[PDB]
Amino acid sequence: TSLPLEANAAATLAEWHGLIARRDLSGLPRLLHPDAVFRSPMAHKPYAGAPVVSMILNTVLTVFEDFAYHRQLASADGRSVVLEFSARVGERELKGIDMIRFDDDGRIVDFEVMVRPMSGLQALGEEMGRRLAS
Amino acid sequence: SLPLEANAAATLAEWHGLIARRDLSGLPRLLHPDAVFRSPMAHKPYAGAPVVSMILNTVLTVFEDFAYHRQLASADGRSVVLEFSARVGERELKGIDMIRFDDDGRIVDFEVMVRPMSGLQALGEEMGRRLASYLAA
Amino acid sequence: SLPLEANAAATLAEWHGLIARRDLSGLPRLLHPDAVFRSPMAHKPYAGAPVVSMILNTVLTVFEDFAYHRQLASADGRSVVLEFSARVGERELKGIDMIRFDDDGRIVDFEVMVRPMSGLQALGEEMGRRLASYLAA
Amino acid sequence: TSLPLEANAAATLAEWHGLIARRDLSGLPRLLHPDAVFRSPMAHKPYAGAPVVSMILNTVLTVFEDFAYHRQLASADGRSVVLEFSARVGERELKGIDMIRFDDDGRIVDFEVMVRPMSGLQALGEEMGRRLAS
Repeated sequence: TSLPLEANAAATLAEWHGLIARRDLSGLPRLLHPDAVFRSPMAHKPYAGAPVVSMILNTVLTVFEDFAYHRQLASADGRSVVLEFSARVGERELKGIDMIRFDDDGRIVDFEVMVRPMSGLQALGEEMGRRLAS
Repeated sequence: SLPLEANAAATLAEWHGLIARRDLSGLPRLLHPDAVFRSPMAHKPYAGAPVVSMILNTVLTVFEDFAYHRQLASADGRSVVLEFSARVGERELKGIDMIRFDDDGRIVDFEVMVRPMSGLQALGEEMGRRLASYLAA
Repeated sequence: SLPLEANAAATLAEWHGLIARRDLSGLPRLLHPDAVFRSPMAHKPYAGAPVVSMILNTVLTVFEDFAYHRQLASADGRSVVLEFSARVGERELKGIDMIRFDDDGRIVDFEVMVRPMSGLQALGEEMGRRLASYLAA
Repeated sequence: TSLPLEANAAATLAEWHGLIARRDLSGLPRLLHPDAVFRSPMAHKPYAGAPVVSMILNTVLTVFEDFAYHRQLASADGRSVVLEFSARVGERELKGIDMIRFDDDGRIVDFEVMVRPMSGLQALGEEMGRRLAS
């Protein structure tokens, strides 16, 4: 809520929260830096570029069932946020974080996701690949 | 310096000093007797300061080239996320220590997450190998 | 009775008796001092009779409703595969104990495989939880 | 080689070995019982029927790289065999077993596969699903 973020970063986060709540990530590329990077909980190699990033985030948003945000933590520079969440992928109840870095202008530049436990990560990865057909 | 509660900030300062020295002998002092550890590997938490101290000491013997990066605080000044990079052999990894403290500054919940899958696999493998090594006394 | 070497057959008979009693206290006697254990979880083997005995005793405290089914022998009468069914909580599982013996009938290699993925995950989780429990002495 | 199997079972195994060596499982359904079952190292639910079984086995045969058979063990009734193998799925070096049960007539009735370690199983499952598109 009253998180000590930079005005621009706070505005993007507010918009991001609104998209997730509506379970509709269509307006998302507007919030992304053209060269935004996505760091998968599954892979080392990041996904470079706003089109690719928007597509993976939309895929991930459809895979997670019973998605709920919990703790929200901000870095001292007001440009990075960690959004703690709970979710499930089929039978697997998981726990995770959306670690978002914004630039001075409030654009999402880095979006890093981590999931726990192993079983939850496995289920997420399985479904992401199954959905990564078309 | 982050917008943390005084006591939480003091424990974090001590925790940082312990990690920098790569010596968690003073760790049971920072933990709540009923502290919980949430493994990046397992669903079931590890309950109690003795168990928690032991796993946190073990995890310390596994992580190579461990380095802290971003540090983020929750608005209540009771929770912190310490972003880190590390390696387990050839496996380059990325992770978080998500620590929740009480009013008195004691660690109550310590949740770890690691990425990518390959890094998590390597961590789990080595954690088990170490615990097996310690038991073969 | 399988077409096994006399000594191998005698160790297998003793191993079966130990498992039936759910008491592997006599296990170090059946192992070669340099015996190797190949985990269904990990790549890296566990070397030495003390380590091997300890993991095989631990695996014994995890498997519920453990039952042996088919028993198959290699043509050299030095290797055996003991097919089993077991459960880890809700996780119904299937597995094999693939044992290699020496001329003297000592266990030299003990390789375990478990299926399906869900069963293996549950086994690994519990194995680690037990080793953590034993170390919290 | 000189494994104490029933004549019919031995003949099917000989044919199975020949297909694997040629890395061509086209003549396979002939060796299968119409109601043959495949027990995946990935799933509990078996795959019922010779058409389904032949298809998964062909898929698995294409996924495994550097496939090599090692120990071969026979049950005392000469109707079950365990074929120990080494293989790799991309970066992952694995170890496994083909546990085949034959009927009196030598038809494959049950084909159960197990793979170790966890990392190898994960890689196998990932690739099987990726290939389970068409």
